Amino acid sequence: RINVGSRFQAEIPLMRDRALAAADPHKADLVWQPWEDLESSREKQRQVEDLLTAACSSIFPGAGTNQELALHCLHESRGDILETLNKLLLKKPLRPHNHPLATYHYTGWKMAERKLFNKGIAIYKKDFFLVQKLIQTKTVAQCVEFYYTYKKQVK
Amino acid sequence: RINVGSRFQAEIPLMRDRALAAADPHKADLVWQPWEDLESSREKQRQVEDLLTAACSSIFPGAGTNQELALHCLHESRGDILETLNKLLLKKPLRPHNHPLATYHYTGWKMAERKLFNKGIAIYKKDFFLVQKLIQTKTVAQCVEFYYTYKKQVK
Amino acid sequence: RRKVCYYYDGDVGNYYYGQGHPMKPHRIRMTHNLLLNYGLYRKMEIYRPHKANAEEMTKYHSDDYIKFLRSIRPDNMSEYSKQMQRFNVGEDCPVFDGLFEFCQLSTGGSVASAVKLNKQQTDIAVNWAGGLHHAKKSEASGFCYVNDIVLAILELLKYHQRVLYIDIDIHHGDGVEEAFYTTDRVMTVSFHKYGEYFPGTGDLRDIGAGKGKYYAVNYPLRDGIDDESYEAIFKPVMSKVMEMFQPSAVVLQCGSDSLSGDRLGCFNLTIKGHAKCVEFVKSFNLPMLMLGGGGYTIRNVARCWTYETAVALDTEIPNELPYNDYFEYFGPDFKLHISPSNMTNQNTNEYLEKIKQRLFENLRMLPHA
Amino acid sequence: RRKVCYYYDGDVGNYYYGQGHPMKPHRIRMTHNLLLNYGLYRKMEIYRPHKANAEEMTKYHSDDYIKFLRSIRPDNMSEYSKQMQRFNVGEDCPVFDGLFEFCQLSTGGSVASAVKLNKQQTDIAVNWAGGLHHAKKSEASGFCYVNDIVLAILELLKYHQRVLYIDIDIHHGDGVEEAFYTTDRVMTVSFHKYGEYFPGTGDLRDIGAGKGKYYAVNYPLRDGIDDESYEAIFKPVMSKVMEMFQPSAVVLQCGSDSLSGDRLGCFNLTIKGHAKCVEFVKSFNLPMLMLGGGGYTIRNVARCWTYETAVALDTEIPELPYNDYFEYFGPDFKLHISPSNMTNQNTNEYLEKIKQRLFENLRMLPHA
Amino acid sequence: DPAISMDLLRAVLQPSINEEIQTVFNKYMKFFQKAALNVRDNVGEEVDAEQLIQEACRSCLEQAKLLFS
Amino acid sequence: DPAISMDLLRAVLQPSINEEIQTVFNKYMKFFQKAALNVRDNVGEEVDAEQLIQEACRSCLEQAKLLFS
Ligand SMILES: O=P(O)(O)O[C@H]1[C@H](OP(=O)(O)O)[C@@H](OP(=O)(O)O)[C@H](OP(=O)(O)O)[C@@H](OP(=O)(O)O)[C@H]1OP(=O)(O)O
Ligand SMILES: O=P(O)(O)O[C@H]1[C@H](OP(=O)(O)O)[C@@H](OP(=O)(O)O)[C@H](OP(=O)(O)O)[C@@H](OP(=O)(O)O)[C@H]1OP(=O)(O)O
Ligand SMILES: [K+]
Ligand SMILES: [K+]
Ligand SMILES: [K+]
Ligand SMILES: [K+]
Ligand SMILES: [Zn+2]
Ligand SMILES: [Zn+2]
Repeated sequence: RINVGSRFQAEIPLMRDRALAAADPHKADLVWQPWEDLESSREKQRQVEDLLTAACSSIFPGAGTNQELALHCLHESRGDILETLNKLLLKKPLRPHNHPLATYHYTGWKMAERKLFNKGIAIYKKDFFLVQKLIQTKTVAQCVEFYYTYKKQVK
Repeated sequence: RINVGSRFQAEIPLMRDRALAAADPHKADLVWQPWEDLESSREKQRQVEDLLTAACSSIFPGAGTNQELALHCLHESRGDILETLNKLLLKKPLRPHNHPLATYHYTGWKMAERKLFNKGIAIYKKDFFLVQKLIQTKTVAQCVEFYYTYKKQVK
Repeated sequence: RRKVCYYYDGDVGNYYYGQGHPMKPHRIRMTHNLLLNYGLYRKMEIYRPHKANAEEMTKYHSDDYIKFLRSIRPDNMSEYSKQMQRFNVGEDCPVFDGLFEFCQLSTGGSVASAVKLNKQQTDIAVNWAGGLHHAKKSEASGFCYVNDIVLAILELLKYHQRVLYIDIDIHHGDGVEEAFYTTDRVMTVSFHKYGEYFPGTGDLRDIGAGKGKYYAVNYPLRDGIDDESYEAIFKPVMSKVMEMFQPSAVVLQCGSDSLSGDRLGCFNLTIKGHAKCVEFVKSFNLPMLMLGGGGYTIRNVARCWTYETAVALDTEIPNELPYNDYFEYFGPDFKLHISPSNMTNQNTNEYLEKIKQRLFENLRMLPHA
Repeated sequence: RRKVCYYYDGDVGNYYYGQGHPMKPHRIRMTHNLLLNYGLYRKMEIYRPHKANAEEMTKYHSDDYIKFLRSIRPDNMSEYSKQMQRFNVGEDCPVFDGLFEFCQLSTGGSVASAVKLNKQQTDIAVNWAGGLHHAKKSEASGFCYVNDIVLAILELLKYHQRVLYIDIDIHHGDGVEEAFYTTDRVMTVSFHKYGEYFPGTGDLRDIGAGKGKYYAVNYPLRDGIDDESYEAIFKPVMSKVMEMFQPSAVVLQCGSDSLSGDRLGCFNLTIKGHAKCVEFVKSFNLPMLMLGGGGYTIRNVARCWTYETAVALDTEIPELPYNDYFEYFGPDFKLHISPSNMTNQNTNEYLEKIKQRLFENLRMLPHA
Repeated sequence: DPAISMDLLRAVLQPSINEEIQTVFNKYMKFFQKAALNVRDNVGEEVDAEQLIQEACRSCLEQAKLLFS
Repeated sequence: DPAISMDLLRAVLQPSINEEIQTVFNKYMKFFQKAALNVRDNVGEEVDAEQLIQEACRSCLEQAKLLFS
């Protein structure tokens, strides 16, 4: 109930600590910034919406990518629209950006490995360890991702 | 029939006269030149025709001027079209061009002086001297010009 | 106006606990898409949280309990049978791949949001990933592993005069209560189900010790609470508290498991009722820190947090949903706001006046003039 | 290809002679619009002629005859009654304002075109304003005042080896004949009406004098000549002439009064017939100088000269565009026309007469 | 639809291109201004001058479509 | 019909403006070229890459008319 030994660990609080060389140059990495000097005047807000659904159209996928690939890139310019299309038209935006690493962070396939799913799950139905064992290239993290996306394909 | 005294006046002909410092720096004044390097390729010939009837439209008259005012001006540039419209848009092309003098040479009115015509010609009908006498500002040259132009106004 | 900060990482949605377990952290992923699809991205900062190291973990827990988390694997689950039961790891805290890495992000998230408030240049921050409070020093408990809420608070305590903690979650915040039970600058309020419910504590006498009397409050309740029933008990105390406690920093644990349609809960709440709370807290204009926590109906959870996120901006967002990937999961109505169940209130008006008639002048014992 | 030069001024169209007079130089104005409306402006040089001074006028006429033209006015017409009849000024040469200034331009025009041929860098030039040949030294005659054709030729004679003159005009070119009647380097051909017609000369015996025999030719004819009838007499002589005369410069007076529908003429010509002539002359590729002259049906005149102007460019031109003087072009509004119903009154023996006689007469001249 | 995705790209690039177009016509607007005045001077005051200028500008772009017909 | 004068003023000026328009689209053609292939990569080959480019370029001109309406 009230375990005296498991209460606390000498927090040592001061409650002023004026300018104690504040932390987080690394714990938090800014990836999006407002802009309301020119954009948010009820004149150019819609200009970004037309861009938004433009990505969710007949354009290249990276792993299956509707709009989220593009929003992180607009922050790269901080005030522009067309500069993104220069690098979006580029062969890959995934590869040449390795220091930011966000390109792989957004979302986290072969017919053969897909063949083993109906052969894998449809038999044991609750294993979740032979699932990655017999499909070696994919992890249980990736193997779970298809389950949520597959739910639309029935209807 | 054959008057010996009125035959000739010592022509003194040679029929070679190689390089006798040929005359006509003044007897003939060039006012129009072909151009067939870019124009006459059956691609831009029509471009000048559309210009031509453009003058014979809702644009300023000088004395009654359909197209002839514009053709003498194109020779001024010798290869251009738009440079003429700069000076054609100008307040008058008649006044600022006084050395070439062609502005007055093309074609060569008040209701009061027009009133005296039906009062002038319709009475005597064959005078041609009281015509200029009672219309003092105009000459017999100008008074004749309206006769040819008036022939359409009946029909 | 007020600047706002929001935190998120993408790898959380892939973690899985095990068969039939109700907690599934994929819920956080659906919320993130809603903030962007509604256009609210124009009005907030997004941040990526990095992995939390054992350093800040050792600041509350033992360094040997941690080394056990590194040596465990699901394939070698059998060798550690004696230790597993010893630390409550089991049916309520199953073992799986990436168990530690899951907590690294939730720990890193709130601890990161702690600092930009310590920077003292903004008022509001949010992290729906955290909200784990049932953990103890040497044992997991109640589906939680790390009491990251306290670990985030320790950065605040160094800078901030007084920190008020709140726990709307239908589960009782016993873990946080344990760490501030004899100190005056930290008040611990907690509204919770009482009577045959985990963790089985939270009576009226749970008041404090030493100087801690009238500094760790509770206000237990029973099932069937209505949105309007909530009104007569939340507002009057808080107005009495602000001149009394003189807070400088709020920490509002928005436990969304208290909403209707819950596998576990039996309350009668909607989105408007729980969201009606925050408009009153925002009225005071003080440094806030919103956190999530419990919640097992993934459908209604994102509907609540997305609304509360807009309310911190004092912005309106209309009722309805745009084109998105997770559209069909939002019930057959496909409307943001919802209705409650048919349950009535089981608490009498005298049952309301009980602690109200008793406790308001009890607080007047404290010094002020 | 061959470069071409054309001359024109605008003040000519305002001049007027008097009541009921057939010559009216407004005809030149209508021709000028047609060259531009047909697009031929792309292929030729236009030049403005300046006023001709008394200097070049004194080169043939007397300086006192000129001073009379300056002192005359229509209001003071009466004082000079004795002198007026003395110089043939009268019904055929009325007096009017700007009489001298009219001739200054026609004199300046051909005299100007004379030089660019003397420049010896082009072959062809045109001036439909000139073509006045009936004038004499001390008198006007036959509606003309100045024999500018000769005044233009004198610049050519200095530079050009031999100048062939031609006169298709239904009137006879007696004035030009008078000035080259005893010189061999100038041949003077002239086809004309003969028998009760102005100037009442131009018989077969009008041949020359001294060395001038077989160097000033005529070939008179009667009314009703057809376009095809013209063919059998123009071509055969010219082919015989070129090796014989050895010309270096042509002067083709395109007297257009010889066309049908004339107040004065009684020929049976069309535009194609008179224009058929020039294609044969252009075939020889020699320096030409085209001039106008007579013509009193203003409607068909411009139809002829505009065609001949295009033929010097060996270009085709098809009907009429939008213009100011459109309605004057008859009820047909077609460039080419038809003749009257007159037949030829000249017998085949009448054709062979000078042909059988004169071709070997020319063979008397030296060549081997 | 394939053609729709291009039209969503069209809305992005419209304002940038529309700015340069407005710069083009300003060079040639001087010819249009006096032309509208003189026509109204000769025909009569009743004609709205500014409307005529707008009519020609839309017509100029119609023929530019032939580049990509 | 006073507007006849304006249509002939246009014919003088249209071939000149068509030089500058071609200069403009050549800047943005780099966006269309590789993009159209990528559309033909995700969809079959039956669609012609050149046709869609000609379609949108004509479509862009229609919207610019609003400035001079
Ligand atoms: O069969 P339904 O009436 O549609 O309800 C199911 C069911 O929930 P209940 O068991 O509480 O009815 C599933 O639970 P299990 O069958 O897995 O025990 C649950 O799965 P989770 O409990 O793992 O969430 C699933 O939810 P989901 O569709 O999100 O997988 C949910 O379906 P609904 O969400 O449509 O109610
Ligand atoms: O009455 P129209 O059919 O229009 O013809 C007349 C007529 O010519 P005809 O007598 O040959 O028909 C005039 O001749 P007169 O009445 O003077 O004898 C003539 O005048 P000129 O002979 O003095 O030229 C005039 O011509 P213009 O209009 O140039 O004065 C001309 O009219 P059209 O030129 O309209 O045919
Ligand atoms: K609670
Ligand atoms: K306390
Ligand atoms: K003759
Ligand atoms: K001779
Ligand atoms: Zn909870
Ligand atoms: Zn004649």
